[PDB]
Amino acid sequence: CGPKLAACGIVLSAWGVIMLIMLGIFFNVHSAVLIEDVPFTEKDFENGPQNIYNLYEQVSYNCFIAAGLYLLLGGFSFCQVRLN
Amino acid sequence: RLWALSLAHAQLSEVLWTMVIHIGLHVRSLAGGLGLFFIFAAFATLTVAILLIMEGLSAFLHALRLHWVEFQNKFYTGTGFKFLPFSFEHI
Amino acid sequence: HSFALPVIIFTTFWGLIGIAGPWFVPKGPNRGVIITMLVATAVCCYLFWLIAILAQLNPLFGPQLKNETIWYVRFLW
Amino acid sequence: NNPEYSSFFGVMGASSAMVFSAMGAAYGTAKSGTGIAAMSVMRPELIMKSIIPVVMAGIIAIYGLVVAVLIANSLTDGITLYRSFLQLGAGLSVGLSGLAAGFAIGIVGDAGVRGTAQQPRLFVGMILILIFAEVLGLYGLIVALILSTK
Amino acid sequence: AAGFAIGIVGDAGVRGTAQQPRLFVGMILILIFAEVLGLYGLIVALILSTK
Amino acid sequence: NNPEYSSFFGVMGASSAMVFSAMGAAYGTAKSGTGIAAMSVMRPELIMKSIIPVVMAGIIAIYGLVVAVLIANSLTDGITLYRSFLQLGAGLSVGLSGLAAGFAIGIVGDAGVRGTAQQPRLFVGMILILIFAEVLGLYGLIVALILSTK
Amino acid sequence: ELFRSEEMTLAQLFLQSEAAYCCVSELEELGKVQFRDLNPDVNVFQRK
Amino acid sequence: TVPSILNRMQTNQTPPTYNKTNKFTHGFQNIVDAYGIGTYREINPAPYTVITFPFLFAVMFGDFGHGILMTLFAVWMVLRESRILSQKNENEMFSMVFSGRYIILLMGLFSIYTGLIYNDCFSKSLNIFGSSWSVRPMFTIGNWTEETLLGSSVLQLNPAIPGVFGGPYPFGIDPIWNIATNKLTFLNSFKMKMSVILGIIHMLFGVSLSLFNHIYFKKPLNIYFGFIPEIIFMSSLFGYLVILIFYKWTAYDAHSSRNAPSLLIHFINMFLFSYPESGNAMLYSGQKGIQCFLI
Repeated sequence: CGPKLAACGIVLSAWGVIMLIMLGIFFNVHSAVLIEDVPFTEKDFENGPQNIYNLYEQVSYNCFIAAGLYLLLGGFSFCQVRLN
Repeated sequence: RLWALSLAHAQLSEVLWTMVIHIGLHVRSLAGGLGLFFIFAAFATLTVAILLIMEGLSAFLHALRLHWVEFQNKFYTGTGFKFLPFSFEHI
Repeated sequence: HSFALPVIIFTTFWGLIGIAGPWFVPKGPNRGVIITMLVATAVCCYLFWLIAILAQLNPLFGPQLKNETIWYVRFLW
Repeated sequence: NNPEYSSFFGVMGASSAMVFSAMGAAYGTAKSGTGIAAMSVMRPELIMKSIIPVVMAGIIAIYGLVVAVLIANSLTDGITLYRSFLQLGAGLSVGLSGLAAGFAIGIVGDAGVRGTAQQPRLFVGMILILIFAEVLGLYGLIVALILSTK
Repeated sequence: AAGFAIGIVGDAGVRGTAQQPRLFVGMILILIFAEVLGLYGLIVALILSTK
Repeated sequence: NNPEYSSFFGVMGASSAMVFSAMGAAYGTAKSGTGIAAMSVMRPELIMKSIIPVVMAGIIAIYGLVVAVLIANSLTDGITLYRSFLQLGAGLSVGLSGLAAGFAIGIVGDAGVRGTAQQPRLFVGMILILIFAEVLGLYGLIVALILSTK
Repeated sequence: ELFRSEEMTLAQLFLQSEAAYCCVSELEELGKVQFRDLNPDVNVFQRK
Repeated sequence: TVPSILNRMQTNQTPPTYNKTNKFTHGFQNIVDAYGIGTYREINPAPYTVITFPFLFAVMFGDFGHGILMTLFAVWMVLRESRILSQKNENEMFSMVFSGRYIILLMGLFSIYTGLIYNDCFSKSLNIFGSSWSVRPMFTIGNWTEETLLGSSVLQLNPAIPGVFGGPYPFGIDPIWNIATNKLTFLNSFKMKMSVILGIIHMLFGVSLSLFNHIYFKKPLNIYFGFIPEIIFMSSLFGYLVILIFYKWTAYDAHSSRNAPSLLIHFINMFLFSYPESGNAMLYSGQKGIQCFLI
């Protein structure tokens, strides 16, 4: 490891948590600038927006879960920076 | 040069989004969360190396190029001896 | 109402930073640097925003959008 | 009205704006990187001054990008054959002028960096020579923007 | 073009680095200024293939 | 009335005015630049005098830009082939006379700098030699101004 | 004021040779001063 | 006993050059001195540089995401300052970036400011800004109404015509210009014209600093035969170019877009005394006389 990798994991932890929560929020508000980013399909035009909204909800959860992995990288790296 | 560097920086960032971050989004929670973590870590590494370091140094030097040349050459004559006093403060 | 009022507000905010800001500066050798720093900050920040507004005014063409995006904006706004 | 076999020239414009400027920046970078590498042995402190020719090469590729993108956004199905040649002339005029500048910086970057390590006063001379080399990329962009918008 | 730049810079840079280990960080910067030409070639190619 | 494809030669005029002049100014700057770098080690005082060859190579790029602008601001869809040939002729006349001038500036600039390093009295001779290299760009320019306005 | 290069003056100093060592020491301790060379013959075996 | 007197000399050689420094201003002075050292009583670029360098950089570097990253890095070096001053100095790169910490902070902060107004984080917008753009119901008014049918099958353009368009806009770049396919045309028109305008402004400041330099040296001839004809030459080109740009942004609009004149062509035509009597119309009354007078 070394203190260098622990500092990298701290920086990646802070940035990752910030940005993945911001994206999780932008997906939760169904933001139009994310229409290309959501993995939509030819069936997600049927009856109304409810189908695409369920995918926006899925990618919103995925981003909040991904921020949780950067919290684990945080806790690990805040150990490693003291252990190395 | 202002426009030129801005377009490069913006489109370098755009492609780094388009063929990294976009790939991490998936229709299942576990696969999406894991994909996003590794994809964004790769994005951060490349974003730092290309944009924050290398295009940072480019914009640093070009901003100073415009500043030293196409600004300062209108008024700063820039010819003279540096003040180098004889002192015990150099000990 | 007119967009001139937001322009007057923004112009007044940076105008005070470029005038009243200098009038709050202390004494001692750093004063002339701090005055110039405040003045030039107001100048450069104001000009960048002013050019952006003038380019945003009176567009000679609008946005163009992909088939799926120009559909989904029917419901998302 | 407009023929096909016609958007081709504007595409060769966008391509050549990126290709010959990438060649210009590659010569600029290859020669400057050779000079910097061989120099750093005798003067390891000098690198972050002497990297400037490499950056003055990186901008030539970006002058290619500016025109290349400007052309590629201005392409359309059935584009008038006139506009298509203006985009070819733009693309070559940045592309090959950026190639000229890429040589001009690559050569004076290798020699200027080597000389600067043998004599530190040369650094001001070298960066002044690099302005007069890098401006050849600019003059390709100037005419290319004129041809792209005419 | 980027390949030519990486080839010359990789050779001259590794040789300089082995004589003088200070060069390595400088060589990485100059290598990014070579590698990015391929990425500019990509930026233009992704635009051209879609617009 | 006037043909499609008629603007192509006028575009190649705007391009060649630039490209060949940038190649002339690139040679002139590259070759004189390596001379200045190698000289400066022995003679640090001469650096700021020794830029004149580079400055005169810069003027060959200017003569290429002047014509390239005067061609490019004079293109249209309906261009009579006569006006389009005049623009090709102009663009080659300044482009290649600028190249010739630039090739001369590079060679006389380097020799003139290395000579001035060893013997400062050459500097007046180096300017007089160099005037007769840079004026070839001006004669190319005159013929291109004439042709592009016939 | 820092918008322009700071004001200075050249002065000529009359020095008694026993005071001179201590005078130079106090000038270098003050440290605000730069000397002008009046001895073109200065070299390793020619310096006073 | 000899007090060791002196006199102030009059027949002087040019004295050495100096300016005071502090934690913030030191880096900004170093980047001046590395390019050159002023003459005696010459204007110091460093106080103007404190902003001007961070500004040119943040125009080059105006991504809100990178603005945060650059700020976090520089803030970390400032907060850890008293620790880092005790650490290794033999890493010259780490020592150099730490020596830049305050100038690096200011350029990073301005890159947030430019990033916000340019409305770019990682090539994405912030949704905090309102809409100038038109929702689909706005096309139902018969005017351009085929958009409402064609949009279900093919690419379509907003014309920005009055009654369809949202009118004048008080925020930065509209969020819509990140998702639109034509965005680069509009955004490059902005960055191109902006780069011209800022460059003109900085050259006009540079000649104004030349006047202050010539006043500080108290030379009548340098002002009267230097600055006066210099600024008249510059203003007689530059003022017209900026006036034309600002006039187009006020007098023209979407419905005027067909046959709208080209700014660059009017500038070159002015410089050449060569309006073509045909094609693109003159921009204002008496303009041919004005062009001739200015050049």
